[PDB]
Amino acid sequence: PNYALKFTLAGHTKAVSSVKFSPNGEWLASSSADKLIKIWGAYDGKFEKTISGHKLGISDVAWSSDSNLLVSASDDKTLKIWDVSSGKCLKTLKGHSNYVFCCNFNPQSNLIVSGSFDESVRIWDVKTGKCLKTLPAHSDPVSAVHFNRDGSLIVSSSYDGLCRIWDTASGQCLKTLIDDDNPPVSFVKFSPNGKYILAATLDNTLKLWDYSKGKCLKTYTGHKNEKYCIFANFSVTGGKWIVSGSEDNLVYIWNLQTKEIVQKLQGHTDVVISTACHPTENIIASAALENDKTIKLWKS
Amino acid sequence: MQIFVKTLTGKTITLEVEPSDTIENVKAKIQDKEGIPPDQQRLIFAGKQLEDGRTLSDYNIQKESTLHLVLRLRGC
Amino acid sequence: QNYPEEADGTLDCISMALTCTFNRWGTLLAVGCNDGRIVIWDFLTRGIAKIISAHIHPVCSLCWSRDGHKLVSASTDNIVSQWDVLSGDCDQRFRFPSPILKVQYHPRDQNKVLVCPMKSAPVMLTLSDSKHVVLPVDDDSDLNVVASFDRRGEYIYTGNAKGKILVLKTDSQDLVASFRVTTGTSNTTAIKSIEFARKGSCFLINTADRIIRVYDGREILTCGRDGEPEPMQKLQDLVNRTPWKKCCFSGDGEYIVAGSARQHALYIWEKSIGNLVKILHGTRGELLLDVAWHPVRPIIASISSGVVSIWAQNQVENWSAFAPDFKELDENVEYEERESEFEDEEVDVTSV
Amino acid sequence: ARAEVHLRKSAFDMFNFLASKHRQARRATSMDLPMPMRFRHLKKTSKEAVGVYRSPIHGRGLFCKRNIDAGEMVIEYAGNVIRSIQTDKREKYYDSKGIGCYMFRIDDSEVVDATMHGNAARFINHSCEPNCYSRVINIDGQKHIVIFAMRKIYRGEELTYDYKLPCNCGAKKCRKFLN
Amino acid sequence: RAKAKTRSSRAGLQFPVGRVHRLLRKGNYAERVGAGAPVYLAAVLEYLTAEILELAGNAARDNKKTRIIPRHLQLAVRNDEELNKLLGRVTIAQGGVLPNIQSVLLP
Amino acid sequence: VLLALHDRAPQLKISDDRLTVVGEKGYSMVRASHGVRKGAWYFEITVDEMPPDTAARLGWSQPLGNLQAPLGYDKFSYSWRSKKGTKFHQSIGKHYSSGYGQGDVLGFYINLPEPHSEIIFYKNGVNQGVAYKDIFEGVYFPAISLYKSCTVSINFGPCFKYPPKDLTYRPMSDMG
Ligand SMILES: Nc1ncnc2c1ncn2[C@@H]1O[C@H](CSCC[C@H](N)C(=O)O)[C@@H](O)[C@H]1O
Ligand SMILES: [Zn+2]
Repeated sequence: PNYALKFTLAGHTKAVSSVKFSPNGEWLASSSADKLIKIWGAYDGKFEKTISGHKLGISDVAWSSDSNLLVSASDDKTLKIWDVSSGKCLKTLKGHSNYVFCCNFNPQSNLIVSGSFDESVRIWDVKTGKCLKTLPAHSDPVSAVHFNRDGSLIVSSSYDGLCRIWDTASGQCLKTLIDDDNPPVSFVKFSPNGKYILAATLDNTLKLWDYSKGKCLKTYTGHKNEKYCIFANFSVTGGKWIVSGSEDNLVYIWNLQTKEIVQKLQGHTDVVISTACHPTENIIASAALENDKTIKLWKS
Repeated sequence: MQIFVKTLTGKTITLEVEPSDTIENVKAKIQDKEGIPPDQQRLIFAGKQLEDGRTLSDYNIQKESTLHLVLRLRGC
Repeated sequence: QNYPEEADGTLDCISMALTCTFNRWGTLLAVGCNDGRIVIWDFLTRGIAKIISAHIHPVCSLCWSRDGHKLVSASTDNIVSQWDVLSGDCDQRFRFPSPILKVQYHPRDQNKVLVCPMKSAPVMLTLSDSKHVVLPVDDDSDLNVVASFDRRGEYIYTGNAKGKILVLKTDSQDLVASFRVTTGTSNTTAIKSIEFARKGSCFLINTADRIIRVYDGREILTCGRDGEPEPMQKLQDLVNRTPWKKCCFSGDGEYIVAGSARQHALYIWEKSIGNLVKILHGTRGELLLDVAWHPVRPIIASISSGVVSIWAQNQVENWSAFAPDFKELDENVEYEERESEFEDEEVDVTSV
Repeated sequence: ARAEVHLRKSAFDMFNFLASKHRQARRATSMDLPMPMRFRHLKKTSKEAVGVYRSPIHGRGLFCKRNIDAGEMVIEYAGNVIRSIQTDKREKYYDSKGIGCYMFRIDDSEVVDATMHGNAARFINHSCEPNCYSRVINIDGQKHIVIFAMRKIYRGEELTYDYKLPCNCGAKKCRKFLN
Repeated sequence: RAKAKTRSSRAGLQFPVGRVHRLLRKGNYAERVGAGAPVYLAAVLEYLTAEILELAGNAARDNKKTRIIPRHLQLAVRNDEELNKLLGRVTIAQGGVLPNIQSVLLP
Repeated sequence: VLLALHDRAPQLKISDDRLTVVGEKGYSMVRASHGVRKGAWYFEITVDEMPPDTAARLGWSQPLGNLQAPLGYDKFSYSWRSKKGTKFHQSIGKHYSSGYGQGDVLGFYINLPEPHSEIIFYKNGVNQGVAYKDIFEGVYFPAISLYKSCTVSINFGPCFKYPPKDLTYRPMSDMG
C-alpha cells in the first residue's frame, strides 16, 4: 500500500481501450481506438512498434502464453491474428455479423473464444483458422468470457443478470446462477485457482459467488460503476488487494479482508476503464478514456 | 493341535481341532462361529492345494502351523 | 456413468496409426505411426497438441514416464530413446537384436526401464548411465519371454513359452515364487502378455488356448516357490472361439476389456461376478491393432487400420441447466407445497 | 463499443429460448384403437413430433417437424395438479412478478399449473382459425388433457387453438376480446 | 452321486435344455449335435416369447381386462414392425383385423 | 347431526358411520350445512387420532369462502397454526399463541347477538389467545381442513365433555 507513479505511457490519440501484461511479466501492451496497437515495455514504458494494417477500429487485444502471438478484436467484424516479434497479419478471419468486445485463449493456446455483439459465442481454431463450435447463448451483447485453469470450462456474462458456465468439449450449458436484479453484468472472471468466480454488477456492488454451492460470500462497497463496464483483477504478490478502474478519476483498490475504504489512488482526468496486475511484481496499470489518453504506472 | 489359518486381509482363526479331524467338520464349525459359507475354504500348505476330502494326519502337518484361506467369488 | 455404449466419432487426422497409450491422468495420447512419427492429441480440448518426427522406420512400442515429461520407444531399428515433450530430441540410442517387443519404465522411478527382446532374455537397464542387467531365464531353450513390473514396483513377473511363471525380486534377482499354469489335462500352453491393474493386486494372463485367467497378486506371495494356485476367474468365448490380441483393466480395476484378433469387436466383462456385459462391434472387415482405456473416465481408444475410435457415452441434454427454477416433468404430479400457505468465513480463494 | 452506453439492457424474461437459428395409417396415435392404446405411445412420439421456436405472432410458439395427420394426438398438457384457490395467490403473485397466466382447468374442481412445472405444451399461441382442439380423457381413473388436431398439418406450420384484450392473431374471424 | 442341477439352472434360463437337445437328436437334422447349440437355441426361443408376451399383456391391460385372449396377440403382432415381418404369412384364429378405412370413402 | 352431501368436497374420507371425518392430502376445507346466524350455538371437535406431521386448521369460515380454501386465506376465515401459534389472516404473519396436544377435545365458540363478539381461541375452557375483533354479520360454517388422514370424531350431544366454562348456549338437538 505504497504505490507511487513512475512513468507515463503517452502516444494514444483516442480513448484508451485496454492495457494488459504479458504472461511472462515483461511486456505491458497497449491499444486505443485510433487503429493503433502499440507495444510497450513494463518497467519504463519503452517503445517497440505500433501494430496496424486494418480497415476499421479495434476493441481489444489478446495474448499468447509464450508472449509471441496475438489476436485483435477489431471492429471490421473480422479476427486478425497478430504477432509481437513480427507484426504481420497472420490469419485474416471473418465470422461475425456484428462487432466483438471480449475474446480470450485457453491456457494451451489452440482455441479462440469471441463473445460478440451478434451473440454467436464461437470457438475458433489457431492452426488453421476454421470455425469449430457455436453457442446460442444470450439475447444480449456478451460482456465477458473466460476459461478456467485447466481449460474445460467457459464462463459468460450478459446484460440481463445471467451467468452461465459452458463446457469446452461437448458445449452445452451446465450451471446458471440467477439474480433477482438485472443490471448489466460487466466483467466476471474465475479465481486464480479455478474454484471461485468474482462477478461485477451495475449496482455499485461486487459479489463473490461460490462456484459449486451457488451462493455469495462477501461484497464490496464505496465504488462508482453505473454506466460503463469496468474491469477488475486480483493480487497475489503482496496483499489480497482488488484493483479496478474508476469513474471519479481515482483508482479503485481494496481488500476483502478490509471490506471498507482503506486505500485510494488519485491523479486521473477521465474514467479509467481498464486496469491490469503483474503476476510476479507489484506493478499496476491504469488507463483512462479520451480526456486523459495517458497511462499511470503505479509501483510499490 | 491348535493350528492357525491367516487370510490375506490379516485375520487369523483359532481352531482348537484334534490331530485326526476332517475338513467338513471344520467347515461346519466355521459356519457355526462366523457365518462365512464353506464354498471358498481352499487352504494352502507350502503352495500345494489341500484337497477337500482329507484329514489332518495325511500331509504330515506340523502342530500349531499356519495355513491360508483364500476367498473366491462366483454368482450371477 | 459407467462402461461405454455408443460409437461416438473418430480421429481421422493422421493415417496409419499403430499403437497407443495414456498417461496417469488421461490428458494425453501418444501414437506411433508407419514412418517414425509420434502424434500427441488431447482429450481436454479434443485437438492435436504436438507432432514430433521421431525416425524414418515405424514405431511399435511407447511408454509414458511417471512425471509425464519423458517418452520412450522401441522401433524396428533397435532404437530406445528417452525423448522430450518440450524440445523433442533423441538422447540415447544403441542397437539390440533386431526384433524388440516391449519397453516399460519402473512404476516409481524414471531411471529403470525393462526392455523385452524377442529372441533374448529380459534386460533391466539404467538411465543415469549405460548399465544393463540381463535377467535370468529358467529354461534357456526357447528364448521367447515376456515380462513386466508390478503395480508398486517391488517385483517383476516373467513368463516363458512353456507356461512357467516366475517371480524375481526387482533389484537382487531372487527367484522366490513360481508356478506352472494348469492348462486342461496334461499339455502346457504359451504365455502371450501380462498386464496389471491400477488399484489393487489383481492381474491377468493371456495364454494361447484362448482363455484369459485372472489371478491375485497375494496368493503367489503366499504359495511361495513351485506352488499351485488356481485362478479367481476364467474368461473365454466359445461360440466364435475368438483368439485374443490385447487386454487391459478399467479405471479402478473393476472391468476388463479384451479385443479380438479375428472379427474387430471388443468384449467387456465384470471381475467380481464374471459375466459378459456388452460386446462393442464396429467395421465388419477391418483388423484390430490396439486397445486403450482412460484411467478416470469411460473412454476406449481402438486402433484399426489407422483409425482411432472413441466410445464416449453419447451426451444428450435437457432443460433446467438454462432455467434452474423450472422442473421439466413427464406426467402429472399432485401436491401442495407447504402446510402453512404463508457467516464471516474467510476461505482462501487462491489456494490450489 | 465500450463508450456508447445505450438502452435495451434488461428484458425481464424467464426463458432465453429465443435463439439465433429458430429453424421452424400405421402409428398407434392415429389408429382407431381405444384410448389407453394411444395414450401410451403418445409421450414417445411427442419428443420427435413437435418443437418450440421463435414465433412471429407473439413471442414463442409450437412448430412441428413432421406431418401430423388428421384427428390424431399431438401432445399432453401436464404440470402441477393444483386446486383452484392457489391459482388466485399465483395470479396476484405473478401479477407482482409480471409473468402471464398458464392455468388450464380440467373441470370445475382442479387446475393444471404450467409455470414452475410442466412440459412443452405451454408454448401454443392463440388464434381464431385454429387447427387443434382439446378433450379430457380417462386413463386408469386419472384424467388428462390431450391436444388433438383438425386437419393434415405440414412441416413448419404453427399449432394453435382456442383458449376460450387486443391479440396478434390477425385472423379474419377475429373477436378482439378474449374473455 | 452328487446333487442334480438341470442345465437350465446352470445357464440361467427358463426353457428346458434337455428337451431341446433330445428334439435335435431325434429329429433328423445332422449326425452329431454339439454342446452349446441347445443352450443357444433355448435362449433365442425365450427371448422371442418374452418379446411377444410384453406387448400382449400391455394390450390386455389397455382393454380393461386381466387375461389374454387371441385378440390381444393379434393387435400385438400386427402393430409391431418386425414381428409383422416374421409372422407375415400366418393366420391367427379368432383374431380379427385392424381398423382401417380408406380416405376417399368417408365424407 | 348429519353432515352435508353436495356443498362439500367429496374426495375426503367422510367415514361410513356418518359421525366421523377423516382428512386427505391438501387443505380441502369441508364445511357443514349448519352455519350460525344469531343466538348461541356450540359443539365440540373430538380428536380420536392424531399422528405426527398433522396440522389441523380449525375455525369458522363463511359461505363466500372456497370449498378448497385454506382456513386463514382472507378476512372471512381465521387460522391457528400448530407451529408456534402463528396465525395467518388477510396475509399477515404474527407469531401469536401456543399449540395443541394429541387426543384432546377441541371446539370453538362465537357469540353474535341480534354486534359485540367473543372471539378467543377456546381449548378445554382455557384461554389460548384473544384472536380478533369486530366482524360483520353473516354465516360461518364449521371448518374442517386437515393435512393428513387423522381420524377425528365430533360431538353433537348436549352433554359436552369439554365446553367453555359458564357458557350461555342452546342444545344441539334442534338444528338437525
Ligand atoms: N397470438 C397471440 N397474440 C398476442 N398474445 C398472445 C398470443 N398468444 C398468446 N398470447 C399471450 O402470451 C401468453 C402465452 S405464453 C407466449 C409464448 C411464450 N411464453 C413466449 O412469449 O416466449 C398468454 O398470456 C397470452 O395472453
Ligand atoms: Zn388478435
